[PDB]
Amino acid sequence: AGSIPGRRS
Amino acid sequence: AGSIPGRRS
Amino acid sequence: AMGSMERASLIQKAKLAEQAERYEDMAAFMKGAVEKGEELSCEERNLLSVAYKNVVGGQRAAWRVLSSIEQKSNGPEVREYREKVETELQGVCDTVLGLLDSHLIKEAGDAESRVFYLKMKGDYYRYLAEVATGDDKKRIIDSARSAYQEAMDISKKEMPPTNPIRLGLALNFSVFHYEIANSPEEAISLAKTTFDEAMADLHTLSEDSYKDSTLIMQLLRDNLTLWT
Amino acid sequence: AMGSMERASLIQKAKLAEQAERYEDMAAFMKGAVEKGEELSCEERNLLSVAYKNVVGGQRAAWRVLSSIEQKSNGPEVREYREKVETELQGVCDTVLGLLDSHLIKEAGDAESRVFYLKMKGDYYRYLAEVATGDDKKRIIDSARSAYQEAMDISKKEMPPTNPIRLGLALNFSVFHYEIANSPEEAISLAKTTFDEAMADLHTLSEDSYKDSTLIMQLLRDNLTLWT
Ligand SMILES: *Cc1ccc([N+](=O)[O-])c(OS(=O)(=O)c2cnn(C)c2)c1
Ligand SMILES: *Cc1ccc([N+](=O)[O-])c(OS(=O)(=O)c2cnn(C)c2)c1
Ligand SMILES: [Ca+2]
Ligand SMILES: [Ca+2]
Ligand SMILES: [Cl-]
Ligand SMILES: [Cl-]
Repeated sequence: AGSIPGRRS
Repeated sequence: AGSIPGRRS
Repeated sequence: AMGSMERASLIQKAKLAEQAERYEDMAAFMKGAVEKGEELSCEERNLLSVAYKNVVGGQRAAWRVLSSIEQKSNGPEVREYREKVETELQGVCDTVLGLLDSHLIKEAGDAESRVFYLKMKGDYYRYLAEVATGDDKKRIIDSARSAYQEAMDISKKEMPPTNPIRLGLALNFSVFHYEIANSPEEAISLAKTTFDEAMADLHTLSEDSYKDSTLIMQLLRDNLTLWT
Repeated sequence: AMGSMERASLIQKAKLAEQAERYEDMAAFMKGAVEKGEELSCEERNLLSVAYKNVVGGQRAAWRVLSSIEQKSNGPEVREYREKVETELQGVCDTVLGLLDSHLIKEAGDAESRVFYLKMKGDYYRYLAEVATGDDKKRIIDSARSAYQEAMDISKKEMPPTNPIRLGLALNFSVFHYEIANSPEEAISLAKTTFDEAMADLHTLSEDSYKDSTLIMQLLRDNLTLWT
């Protein structure tokens, strides 16, 4: 399912 | 303001 | 770099790239298709326009973010990076303009193709004008104006007032007047006259054409609401 | 191509590129910063990871769209274009892996940096595994597993069970088990044990650390809900 979205910051 | 979005199709 | 790929394969890959939201690839595939030298069908013209509109739309959004930061700050980094983005945006606009000039417009004899390409020419000069300064800005503004005006003159003679290309041309020329040419009253007059003339022609349309035309008319009304 | 730009200017431009949503530029700026040869601070590690996660995230989404079309169809165009996207994705993963191997991991001695980089190594092998087939897939899967396992072993010895890097490592290793390694029971056990051990340590945290840890715990619970 979801990994760390990790696309902000 | 808004021009034709024109980004689909 | 697309010279070795079949025209039909470039078109098919442009459609796949649109589905994959790979707009840079889509624009490169459609540039390759244009450079095959044949005229573009209606669907192919739309693929060319959608591809470049998405590429330059991303660049314009980034340029606006960076310009806003740069203006708040007034080291060289924000200006340098805004300049890099600006140059890349200018290059995409010059590429599109070059396709139109070599040789899409000169081979376009039907009103729907010629108006479509001249509207694109106005749009890409308009995006150049958005980032231009001073006494380059003037000539770029005039080039946009001249392209939109030729398209308007053809569209009024050759297409009904509900034709979606005619409507979108008028919408975008009105945005040119309001945002670029400092002519808000001309923008409002054009949007109002376009809307009213389309309204009066809706009775001639099928259900599906009515949906197409009213969608763009709503955009004209949304701008008029914002401008008045 | 960033060798002539100051490290501090690359970092500043990576932050501007993030604000402008220009993730390819952001990744190139952070690659240039890594190649200056100094270790990365905590904030700089996060900029490196965010940049590449966005680049490879776009590629993975496009690859999934194209693979789905290709599987529905089973001319060469969909396969050829899926292969092009796949090669570009593999190249980005190889670039990130190369930065980690030359020389970020070997210079990382503190647990927070070493776990961070080994989690990245597991993640980028995992993205390679998503597109791999057969008896290359096996070695790539093992490389992901080995990187995640080393990170897990350090994190359990050196960080509290609420540390966000420890939590995100465990989340992503559980996704590895479920989606790549065909070990759904190991995925569920790891997510449950991680969640429970973090819950028991929340009482030690400040308000802001509590918010950080509970955010990731919610992701563990969301996966557990989907998997059970
Ligand atoms: C893998 C990972 C887990 C947690 C965090 N973090 O919450 O700091 C990471 O740092 S990050 O910059 O990549 C990130 C991801 N999501 N946020 C809010 C930050 C990485
Ligand atoms: C400028 C323009 C106006 C209308 C249309 N159209 O409705 O067909 C255009 O074609 S398009 O492919 O660029 C487009 C834009 N929005 N849609 C739904 C299609 C162009
Ligand atoms: Ca041919
Ligand atoms: Ca220096
Ligand atoms: Cl012709
Ligand atoms: Cl060190």
